[PDB]
Amino acid sequence: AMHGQVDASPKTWQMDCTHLEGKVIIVAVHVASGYIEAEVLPAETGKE
Amino acid sequence: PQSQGVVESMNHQLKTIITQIRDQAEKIETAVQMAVLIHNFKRKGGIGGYSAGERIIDIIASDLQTTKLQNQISKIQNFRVYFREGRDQQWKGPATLIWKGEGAVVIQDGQDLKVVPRRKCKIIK
Amino acid sequence: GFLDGIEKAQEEHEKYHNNWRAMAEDFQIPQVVAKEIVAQCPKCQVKGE
Amino acid sequence: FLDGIEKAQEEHEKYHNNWRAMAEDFQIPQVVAKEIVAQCPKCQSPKTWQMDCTHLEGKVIIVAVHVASGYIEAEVLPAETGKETAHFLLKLAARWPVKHLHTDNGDNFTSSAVQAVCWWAQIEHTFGVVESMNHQLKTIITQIRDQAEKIETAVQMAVLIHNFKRKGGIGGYSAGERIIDIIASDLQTTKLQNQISKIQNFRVYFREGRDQQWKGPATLIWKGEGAVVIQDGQDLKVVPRRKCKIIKDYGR
Amino acid sequence: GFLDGIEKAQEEHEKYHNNWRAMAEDFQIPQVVAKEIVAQCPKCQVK
Amino acid sequence: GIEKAQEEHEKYHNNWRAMAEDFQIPQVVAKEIVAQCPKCSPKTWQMDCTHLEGKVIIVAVHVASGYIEAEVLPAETGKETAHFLLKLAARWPVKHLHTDNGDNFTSSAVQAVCWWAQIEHTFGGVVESMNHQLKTIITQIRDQAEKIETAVQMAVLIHNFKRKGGIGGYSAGERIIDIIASDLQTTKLQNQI
Amino acid sequence: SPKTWQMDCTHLEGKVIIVAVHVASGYIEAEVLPAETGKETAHFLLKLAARWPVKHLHTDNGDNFTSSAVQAVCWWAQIEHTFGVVESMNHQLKTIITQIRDQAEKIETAVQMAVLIHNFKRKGGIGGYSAGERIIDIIASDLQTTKLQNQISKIQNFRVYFREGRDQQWKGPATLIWKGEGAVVIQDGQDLKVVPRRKCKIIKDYG
DNA sequence: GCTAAGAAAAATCTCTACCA
DNA sequence: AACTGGTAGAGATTTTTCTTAGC
DNA sequence: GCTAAGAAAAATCTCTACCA
DNA sequence: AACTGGTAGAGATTTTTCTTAGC
Ligand SMILES: [Zn+2]
Ligand SMILES: [Zn+2]
Ligand SMILES: [Zn+2]
Ligand SMILES: [Zn+2]
Repeated sequence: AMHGQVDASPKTWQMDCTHLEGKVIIVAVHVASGYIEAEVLPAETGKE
Repeated sequence: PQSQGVVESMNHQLKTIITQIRDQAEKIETAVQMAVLIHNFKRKGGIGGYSAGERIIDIIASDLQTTKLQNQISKIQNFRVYFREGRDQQWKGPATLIWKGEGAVVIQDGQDLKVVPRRKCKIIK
Repeated sequence: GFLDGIEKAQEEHEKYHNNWRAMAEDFQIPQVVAKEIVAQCPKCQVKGE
Repeated sequence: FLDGIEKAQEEHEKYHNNWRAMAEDFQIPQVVAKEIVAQCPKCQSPKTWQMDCTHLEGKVIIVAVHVASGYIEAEVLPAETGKETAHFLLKLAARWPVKHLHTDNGDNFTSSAVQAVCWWAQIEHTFGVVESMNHQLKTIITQIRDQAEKIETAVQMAVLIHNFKRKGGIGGYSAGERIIDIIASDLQTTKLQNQISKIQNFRVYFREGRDQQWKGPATLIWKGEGAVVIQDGQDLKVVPRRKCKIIKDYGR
Repeated sequence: GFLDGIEKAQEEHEKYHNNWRAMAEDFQIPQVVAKEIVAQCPKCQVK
Repeated sequence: GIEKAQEEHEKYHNNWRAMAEDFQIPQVVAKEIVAQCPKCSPKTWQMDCTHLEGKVIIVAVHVASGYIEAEVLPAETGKETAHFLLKLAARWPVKHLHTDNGDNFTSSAVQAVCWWAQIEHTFGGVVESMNHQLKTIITQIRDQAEKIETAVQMAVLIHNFKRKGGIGGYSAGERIIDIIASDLQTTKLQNQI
Repeated sequence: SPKTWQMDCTHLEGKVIIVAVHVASGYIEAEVLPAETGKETAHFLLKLAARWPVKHLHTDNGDNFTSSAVQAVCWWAQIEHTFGVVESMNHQLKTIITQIRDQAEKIETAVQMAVLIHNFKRKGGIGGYSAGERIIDIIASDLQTTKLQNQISKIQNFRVYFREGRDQQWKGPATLIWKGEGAVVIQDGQDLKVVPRRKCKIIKDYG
């Protein structure tokens, strides 16, 4: 029953991919401020 | 999934905004980019009352300015400090004095910062 | 005054769906008017208590 | 305090400084320094972008350049129709604050899609630096072409080398530090202007020394803890708080 | 909401020149917007 | 440090000055590193001339600090330009002169002064900003003096020591003094070690 | 004193030369005057004040040094003018003028070449420095002292939102003291502490 | 004979996953 | 117009109990 | 002229769903 | 041997601000 604390350096980004309406969205977030960039991929491969 | 909790929370926020402004676009890519714009510049509240863009601008500008300021301060310093710490009363070598405060001093030794009280240190010019 | 600010905040919430703090800081209207502008929207209001 | 204000007034009368230098040197708050600057009769863009389309190796590249610092965002289009130009403009308006767009008289720049994007994003579109930035970007593209398989990888790597590696100018900064510092200065100006209007919506009745009468309504400038700075008769002065009555002013 | 109340208060003060507490008790708007409506009139004065 | 500089130039192809500043390498090794690539200054002054109220104003700008030095010329001949360049070389150390393809700067007297002062004379978005800022200051303080010469010299003084702008918050004279002092200490320590 | 200048005048070949000397390093700026009136003297003083920082001036009780134009220029440039080395510098300047006279046609070319030779081509002293290196080093040291004393408070005017052990709420805006590579020293409620780099956000917080 | 430093042992408070 | 989250366990911090040195 | 009751308005604290 | 939950909103409770009656 304890929780950790993630990194909050001023040059750290986190990335993930999600699904919506059969499309593949990819989200990248700057952590220390909450800045969102997002795109739509045609597939979930490595080149995109 | 709790390790990268920030991007999952931002997935939830982006999906709620996409469901809010879905009826103003035809495709889903335009709605994604409009949800990014609405989240970035049209939502305030947080640490300093900023939005996201003002906060990232403030963070990077403050980082650059404080690096330049502390370089220009630390390039012309003096007043080395020999201090005594540890479980045994030993003496360590040359350390750099950073700030002289009423109660304690800040020393830098081996690229490590420490706070030492004024009873266990002596300054050599 | 801020009456044109109230009308422009109504159109800006009709387009962008801001929260109340963004309108109350951009258009310099008091917070009760911005909270009422947010409260009179059906596309909003998705939260428990 | 009052000596610092009078020294700042004489210094601005002589040399016509800015408000940041006087607020840092004479140790006065920034609202009083901006008041002294705004009262001068002789002392009276960070959000403009330029767009361009070019061709390279059978592809169509579109370049958007922030003018005040030299900041390049580029992309590769599949065709040269209006919808992909409107989509790139929407992405640029989603990432950076854009309020004035400068383009040429192309066909795909004059379309209903670009007009609807500029209407939804509230951007002033004006039909008429960029050639010099295109020359520099194409020389970098021809410099590191062999390290990439496709053309888009070389385009994005050239954008990275141009933004964060080539340093020049007066102080020797890159382009990203210049655009971040310029936008941060504009943000500081807007926040201070909001505070200035919110303080200046008041009125002060002040009472002079060795007199039991209240004088005329002087405008409040800065309300401190022990001192109060007022403007009266086109002159700034400091009156203590025990000889003042601060009332709301409905004078629209 | 009271946005239509603010519009009707602007019309009613443009015709009859009411005071701020009367419009705030009749049209049920807050007192700051009613005081601002009285403040914007060049002929009236909030008292 | 040398392997880091070689990897950095193989990746991004930096110039030798930025590599010598960021990786702390003497300049001859960085010069040879840049010269060995197949794909590939604190004493540089730029000169210009302009017109204002029928007079000819010559302006010399130090580039790496933004320092100004202006003078009123009675004519646009070559002898007065050579005399101003001689005074500029006699006041500040000049090693590289940048000019435009003009008529007065391409003269036998100016070339003789350049030979006697040992200056590399080269012909070719900073100087236009400096001239525009000098014009705005001249239009600001015009009514505090009678002739245009006193207005030009007071505009030079205000632009040099009374405009604390930019990122660092430094005037022009403090910047050029600190730059030449740091370059002198760098050359001294490199000649010693 | 790093900001004190002295002035004098002399005659050569029927002309009048005026020589101003930075005293603490021996820096000579000399010009040829077509007349001995106060207007061109105040113009030369204005050019000297526009090129180099002059904070204290010392002259003699001459006829052109006592002028309303000189008083106006000193008032406009905030110069403390006092009435009372330069003779030795004038002797050195005249000897260099007679040394390289045979290469100059006019007189002003020989005067400015003698100024260049005395400023940058006569390395002497103790450390083996010229005059330009001495004046640059002196002014740089004084400016470094004053800007250090201002930059300490200028770097202490920031705000830090930090995070402590086992608490998921960001604390209040403590004051920054020094930002290291992997540690940040903050002051919070007159208590100094050290937090890691991955638990802090540094804002200036305009508002 | 009496008191108190010190260490072990028991009582209490705060926080989390899983059940649908 | 009459409905609703709760249970048990792991550590951290405070409190009670027991043994023994010093005066 | 000055003080204080009283009500409105803004600032702060505690608690929950959803993202995987 | 070097890893980790966070974001935004709805009410409740405390604090500041503004108008006006009483002495
Ligand atoms: Zn809404
Ligand atoms: Zn002015
Ligand atoms: Zn009215
Ligand atoms: Zn190369």
